[PDB]
Amino acid sequence: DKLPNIVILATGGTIAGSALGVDTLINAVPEVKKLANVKGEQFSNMASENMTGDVVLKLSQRVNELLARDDVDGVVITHGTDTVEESAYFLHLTVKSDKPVVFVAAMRPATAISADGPMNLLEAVRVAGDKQSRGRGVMVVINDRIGSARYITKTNASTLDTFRANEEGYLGVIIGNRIYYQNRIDKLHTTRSVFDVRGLTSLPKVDILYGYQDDPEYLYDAAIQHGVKGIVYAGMGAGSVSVRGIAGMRKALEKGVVVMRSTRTGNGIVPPDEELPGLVSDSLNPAHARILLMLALTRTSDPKVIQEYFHTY
Amino acid sequence: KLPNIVILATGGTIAGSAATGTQTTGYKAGALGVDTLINAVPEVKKLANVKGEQFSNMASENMTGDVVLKLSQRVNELLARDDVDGVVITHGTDTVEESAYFLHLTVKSDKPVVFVAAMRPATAISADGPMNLLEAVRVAGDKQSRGRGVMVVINDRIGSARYITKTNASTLDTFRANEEGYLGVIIGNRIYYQNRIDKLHTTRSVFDVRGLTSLPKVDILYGYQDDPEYLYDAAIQHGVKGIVYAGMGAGSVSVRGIAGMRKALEKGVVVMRSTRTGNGIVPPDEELPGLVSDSLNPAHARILLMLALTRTSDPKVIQEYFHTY
Amino acid sequence: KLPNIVILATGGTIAGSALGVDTLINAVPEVKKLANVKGEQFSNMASENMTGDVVLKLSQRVNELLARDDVDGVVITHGTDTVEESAYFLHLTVKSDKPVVFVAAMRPATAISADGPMNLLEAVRVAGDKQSRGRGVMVVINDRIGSARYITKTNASTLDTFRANEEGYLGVIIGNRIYYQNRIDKLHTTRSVFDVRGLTSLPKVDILYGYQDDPEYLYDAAIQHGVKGIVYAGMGAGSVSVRGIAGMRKALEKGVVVMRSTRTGNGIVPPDEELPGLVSDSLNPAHARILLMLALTRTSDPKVIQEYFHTY
Amino acid sequence: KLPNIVILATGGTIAGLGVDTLINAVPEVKKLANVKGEQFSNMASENMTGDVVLKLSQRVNELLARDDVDGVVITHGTDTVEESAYFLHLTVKSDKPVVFVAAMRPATAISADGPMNLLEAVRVAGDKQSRGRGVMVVINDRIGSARYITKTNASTLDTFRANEEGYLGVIIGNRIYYQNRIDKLHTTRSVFDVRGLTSLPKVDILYGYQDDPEYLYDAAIQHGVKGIVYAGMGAGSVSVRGIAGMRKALEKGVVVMRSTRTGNGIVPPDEELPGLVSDSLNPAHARILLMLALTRTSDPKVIQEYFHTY
Repeated sequence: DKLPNIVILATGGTIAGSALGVDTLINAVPEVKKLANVKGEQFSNMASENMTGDVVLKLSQRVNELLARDDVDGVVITHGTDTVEESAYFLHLTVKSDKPVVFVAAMRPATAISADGPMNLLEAVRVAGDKQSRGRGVMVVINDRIGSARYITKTNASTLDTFRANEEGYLGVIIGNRIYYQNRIDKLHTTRSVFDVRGLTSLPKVDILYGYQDDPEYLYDAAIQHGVKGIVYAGMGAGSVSVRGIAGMRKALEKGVVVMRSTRTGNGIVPPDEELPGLVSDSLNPAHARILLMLALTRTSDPKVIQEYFHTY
Repeated sequence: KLPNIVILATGGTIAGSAATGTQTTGYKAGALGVDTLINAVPEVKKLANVKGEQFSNMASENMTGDVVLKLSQRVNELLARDDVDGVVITHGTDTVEESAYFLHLTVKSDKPVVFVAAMRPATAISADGPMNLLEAVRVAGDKQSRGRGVMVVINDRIGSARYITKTNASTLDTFRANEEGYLGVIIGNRIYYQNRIDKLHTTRSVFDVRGLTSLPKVDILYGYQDDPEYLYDAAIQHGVKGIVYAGMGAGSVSVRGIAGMRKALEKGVVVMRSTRTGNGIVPPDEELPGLVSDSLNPAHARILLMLALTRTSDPKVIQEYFHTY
Repeated sequence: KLPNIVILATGGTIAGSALGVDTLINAVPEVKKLANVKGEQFSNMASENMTGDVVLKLSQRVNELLARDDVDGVVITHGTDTVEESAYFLHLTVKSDKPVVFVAAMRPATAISADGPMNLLEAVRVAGDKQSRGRGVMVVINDRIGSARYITKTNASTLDTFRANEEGYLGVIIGNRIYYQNRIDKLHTTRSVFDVRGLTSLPKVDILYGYQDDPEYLYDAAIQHGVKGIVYAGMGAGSVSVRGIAGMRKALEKGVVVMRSTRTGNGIVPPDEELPGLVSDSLNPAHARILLMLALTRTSDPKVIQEYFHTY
Repeated sequence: KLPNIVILATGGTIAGLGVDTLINAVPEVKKLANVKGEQFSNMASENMTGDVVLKLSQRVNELLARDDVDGVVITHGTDTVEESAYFLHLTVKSDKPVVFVAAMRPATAISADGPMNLLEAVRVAGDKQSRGRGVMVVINDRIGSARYITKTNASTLDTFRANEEGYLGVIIGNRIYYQNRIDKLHTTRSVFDVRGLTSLPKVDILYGYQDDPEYLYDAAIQHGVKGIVYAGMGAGSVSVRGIAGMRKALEKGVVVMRSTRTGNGIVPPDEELPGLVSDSLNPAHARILLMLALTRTSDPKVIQEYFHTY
């Protein structure tokens, strides 16, 4: 081991060029050879909008397996952009290793002009292989930037630069074939996390309900009746709740559903409010809130413990 | 001369101190709220001849389409009058973008309509509301403000109602339009106009609602991993005319979402694919069901879809409204 | 009929490899479906070495091209470092409503995931579109359409460097389609008064930085070398130290125009009658300088120049 | 009981001796801390100087050694707080909270920010999770690291930002939410001690633009500058005129530091270009470090390593 050993797990199609697909990827971008000893694995093949808790769970298990081996220094997972933040945050909380776990994606198809995936892959591999990258949590790498799974989110439908943490910034950047680490997230993750799900084959059902003018109560009932253990509320402003939403939350709590108030806004803190039902999501966005609420619910259903989870994770 | 500005209030005051030390409150017994407001910021009197009017009294999270409808119609009456040069509207920050965009589409006047709000309680140390109102009144009263569409004014910034959004739950600077910027900024008691929106609005808008008392039900459904079909069902069952998909990425749809959407379409519901991301273009994609939302975020998409649905059920017409408004 | 678009190259190509402009056109052959393009190698330098004299000629050429009825628009390949300067110059001096689209690339043409190919394609689409007319000069990169008056390189090294934080993008290009969002509320192009077609050189204008312990000797240097104007990349909102105030006042005595701008990157420098010189409005140093050069060709009267800075 | 926080003032009040006016104007601070006002100086940040910042550093170190000071809040003008704050970032030998604070609106102005800015700043200094995080600038509900934070906008409340690096934390609902820890050396881990020094090396900043003059480099040389920070075009790019000027300076043993006028991001190494590169330090920050750098060494390599690690 002189060049590091990197396993590129593919969860979908290639993001570079045009076998399994993970072989097309590595063929298309031969320069990763010079960065690391790479071995492909086509873990799954789906588009990220179809990625599912059950599979992310299998991916968390696979990645833990890989990072236990001594002949693997880090893992690069190719993933679609749409839910990479959800997958990433899941493995952020559940991977019991300091070894680097780098999600990578592309905002343009590999056949498109000026495709971003090739250089995205190169940056991702370089981040996984470099030994300064240990203990930073799960990372998302794209467009010269390194996001923390817990903070990074896809902020823009269709642009290369979509991945941003406006308030938290990037862990680091890759410019001129070199890595600049700027931040260490000040949250628990990976080896310091309490969430181990190597036992499980299934996760609690958690659904996200939006906040808006005239938001209907009936979507709360529906969700209760299909037996969710958690509702995340992508709420108006700072998790503000209409009379209708309060009513729906009253009825969820009575059935022992955990209600987690987040924000549709895009950024920032949802502060405690005891005049308002349910928990609050700190600075976790809806998609991240659900991921943590699910994992919370596999270990407890005590409001106070889960709340503290949201403040520390 | 000073212009004539009505200040419609929709909730509690955004300006006014309480009592600590030896000072006494600006919250008098039985005081209306918009009077509390105007008495708390007598510097507005220098900018305009203002007249308070308590239109409603709720937190913006409880603002309802049906109330917004009356607000639009109330504003139209005012702006038709000669004795009214512009209108400022105090509103909670949470859904001001929703209310603002409604009137952006439905006010048949070039006269400035400025929403104003506050992220800090009036009684807070360093409350933003005072200066927010001053700016808001200045923008409504200036002649250069005519024909710009409905504006949202807060933290020294003038946001178009079509683009502006609350991007942070808690901060003073929450209202941004990352890709579209601000129409203008207020700095040193001077207005600096930077942009005119290149979309239809107000007096060039077809969404007349002057004789309406009701609006089509539109609901919004989130896109996420393991997103349930049954939520589409639930919306359909409750008779929604439209569904706005707060979509994954560029309105990407899971197998479950596609199932739910093609069900909604069969029963005559218009599906509108937007994004949860917070920004950017959801492009056309004839591989996927429903229409797409251009750069309209879910909250805005709902408003335009509601108003389009008052005029048509024709997807091709609705889509074009979403590219032009 | 496709639109006819002349492509002026000011430097090396930004797409493909082997005139650089032919290498460019060939390397992205999809542009031929969008417009009929002729290439033309105006110059060949890195944007860093782009000079006022050369930019004047670029403006004059673009006016020649757009005077012709057989040209619907122009695309100008330019380096990222000073495109905002070149572009703002033409923004003010091109007497046409026809599209003028600066384009650039943050990665070399031969890099992995080079942005240049797609930037160019978008640039031509914008240049070729009829909704694009009368919007002023544009900078098109990373799916964005930036107004030359607002857009700036906000980052040393990133693809997404060109932003206008406060005033946003004129529009965006997503899925082979232009989405127009804003028209700049400022005078430009055919409503500009700046017509430099009779000129062969431009007044000398320098930019001095504001910072703790900033020296007056830099003002002296500027004055002694005959600058007609000085732009001040001021601390905050054009704030001036005692040393700055001395050097400005000395400059003003000598009849140099002083324009107080900001090093912050964004925002309004407002009027302050207690401080010397003029204020840049929301013009960043680099834009401020362009407009001061041109203003100096017509007037040396501070009142008139102040109005320019508020309306251009 | 409460922690003991000294408020040093470098100018007039930002709420309501300025520093007594300030504390009387914000009596809610005394429920957060035990506050001793102290009027260090009285100037607009525009006039703050290296020799004064050097004294402010020394003074702050004095206070932080005392057992009856848990941390220090420093009122300062917005225009150059980033320079002052980053100087102390590097030269304060203590883990105790050093929080700069400021206001974009004057104290008399409607909806002034100084009161809540100060309150927040005191809360950040009084909190015990605030230790060991570097010098901090607190304003508009945000805690920014001196090394990254900058005044991005001439005239706005929200001007203080670090687009790429983000905020160390935020204060929302009277509670501090720490987000990141800066992954750079600072305070107690810094090598820069200036408690001995009386004055500082001369470092000036020249802008990069079209038609930039060589003669300003000449002038800088002839007025005896020890370093020149280049606020360069794009990524430290240099015109032919800038190169010649930079070469002359390097001949004379002046350390040339290539930064960016762009306002954010990395200037990368480039052995074909003269001088050092500023990493992600903007011109204002780069000058500060180059100053302190030149008090220990004038070896390019060592200084370059400073720039990558501080």
